[PDB]
Amino acid sequence: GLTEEQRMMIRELMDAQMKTFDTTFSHFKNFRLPGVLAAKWSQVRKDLCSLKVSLQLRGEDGSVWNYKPPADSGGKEIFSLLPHMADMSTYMFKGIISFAKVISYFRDLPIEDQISLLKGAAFELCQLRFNTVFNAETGTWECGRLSYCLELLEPMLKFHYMLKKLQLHEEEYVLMQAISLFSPDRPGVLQHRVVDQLQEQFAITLKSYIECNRPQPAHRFLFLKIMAMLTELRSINAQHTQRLLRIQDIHPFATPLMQELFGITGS
Ligand SMILES: CC(C)(c1ccc(O)c(Cl)c1)c1ccc(O)c(Cl)c1
Ligand SMILES: CC(C)(c1ccc(O)c(Cl)c1)c1ccc(O)c(Cl)c1
Repeated sequence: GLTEEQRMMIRELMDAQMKTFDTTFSHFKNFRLPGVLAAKWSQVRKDLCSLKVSLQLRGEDGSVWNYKPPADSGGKEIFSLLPHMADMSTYMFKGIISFAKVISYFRDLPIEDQISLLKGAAFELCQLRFNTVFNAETGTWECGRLSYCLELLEPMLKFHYMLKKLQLHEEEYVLMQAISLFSPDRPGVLQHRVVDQLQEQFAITLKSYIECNRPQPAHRFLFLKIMAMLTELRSINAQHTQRLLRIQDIHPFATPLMQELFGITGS
């Protein structure tokens, strides 16, 4: 029941996802790992209290490495996972950038808007991709041979847990990535009218997809719930951006690609 234009729209989105999302994380290599063996700091202490996650490393030979993070005791041990998380966020950013650069609607935009759209949404599309590998039963993000296990009040798990409950299709996840990518009200966007029109289509296609393929009573209002997530994911964008900048101020860790996406000039 989709138009032919809507059908081709989903197929290009699925095609970009197919090409730029390494669901097995096979090419995530050479990453750093935790070492072996004033009112600011008190806020960064509270900030880093969500990164406390254990880390599992299953080798091809069958060996397994597990890391259990320390407990906060007023020192620098609270930064032990920052170098590794930065490498993973960077690998995730490269794939998100590759995702956008394949989409025709994205390439046709001016280069200054392409940069602005990526800067404003890169983190959101990363969270949407992580949710597809999130295991809500074990509280673990199964990233191929890597596993991030947790040691709902903290908004970005409430997001991940709720989004998994809706139990979406691959087509619905990638349509969400497009709506969040093509947000016309990011800082610095100039073709606001052109990007808003594109964003609308993506949203109307997602609405039509749900109504043609999901008649069950459990999926009543499903389109409106997704749009609520995206608004909620945008809020979690920005409150995590703040959190990032605060940790970076006292304890630098952001990679060059991260600095570029978060406006850090390096000076
Ligand atoms: C450094 C890291 C991974 C981080 C830092 C503290 C936290 O509590 C969590 Cl959950 C995650 C991060 C934070 C915000 C971002 O936008 C990006 Cl890309 C990366
Ligand atoms: C999905 C994951 C592993 C994550 C989140 C943001 C990132 O930038 C990276 Cl690299 C990885 C995560 C970790 C701790 C948390 O508290 C939550 Cl909500 C989510």
